[PDB]
Amino acid sequence: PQITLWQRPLVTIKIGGQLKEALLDTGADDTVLEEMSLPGRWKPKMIGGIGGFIKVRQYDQIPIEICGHKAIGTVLVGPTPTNVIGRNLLTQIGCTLNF
Amino acid sequence: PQITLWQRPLVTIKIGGQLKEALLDTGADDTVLEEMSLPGRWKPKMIGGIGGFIKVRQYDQIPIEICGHKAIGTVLVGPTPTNVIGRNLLTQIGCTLNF
Ligand SMILES: CC(C)CN(C[C@@H](O)[C@H](Cc1ccccc1)NC(=O)O[C@H]1CO[C@H]2OC[C@H](Cl)[C@H]21)S(=O)(=O)c1ccc(N)cc1
Ligand SMILES: [Cl-]
Ligand SMILES: [Cl-]
Ligand SMILES: [Cl-]
Repeated sequence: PQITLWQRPLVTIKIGGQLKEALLDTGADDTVLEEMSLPGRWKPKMIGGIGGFIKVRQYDQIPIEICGHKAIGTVLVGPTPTNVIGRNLLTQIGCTLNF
Repeated sequence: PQITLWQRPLVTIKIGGQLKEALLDTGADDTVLEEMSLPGRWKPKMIGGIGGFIKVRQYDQIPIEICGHKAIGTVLVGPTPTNVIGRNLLTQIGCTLNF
């Protein structure tokens, strides 16, 4: 698809059996989602943004589906005010900026 | 241009006759730059990030070049970790996401 930027670029993602709304976010290195359960190993991480840092749990090798596009990658879970899909997963669905 | 997302989408901007580096950030509503001088009067704004809110100065109708593309619009100035070009200016330069 071609996604306009007049509005926030929200999409539905399928992850861990759940459907969530998330922001396609080229300024995020990493995908960060609100509190949820995921399976397997994780390690603590601090990530930083406008306003400072938050602590998250880093899960690796998590399957996700975005707009029909399957991918696998790292998902950070913690107290983000909004769900963001970061570059680590945007690359995998072949997402580019164009102008 | 078409910009892939394997690295941060950093571009050169020009504002007030000076070159800076900034991040093309589809997850930002608003453009926010690190401390700098701009002309005219400013209004107050709070903007909300991953780690909470910060106070910024809002300047309106500021000329800014982004990757050589000419825009004129609102620039927020404050203690952001990184210069970000948000959707308010990405729309002026005809930017879309595509996959
Ligand atoms: C997270 C969005 C809801 C909004 N944010 C833009 C977002 O792309 C934000 C931009 C940014 C970049 C580097 C450092 C600080 C902030 N990205 C972001 O927080 O990414 C997080 C998760 O991935 C990491 O890679 C970048 C930072 Cl260090 C971490 S923002 O808080 O920075 C923001 C909010 C409003 C405006 N007008 C501008 C920016
Ligand atoms: Cl990854
Ligand atoms: Cl590619
Ligand atoms: Cl504007």
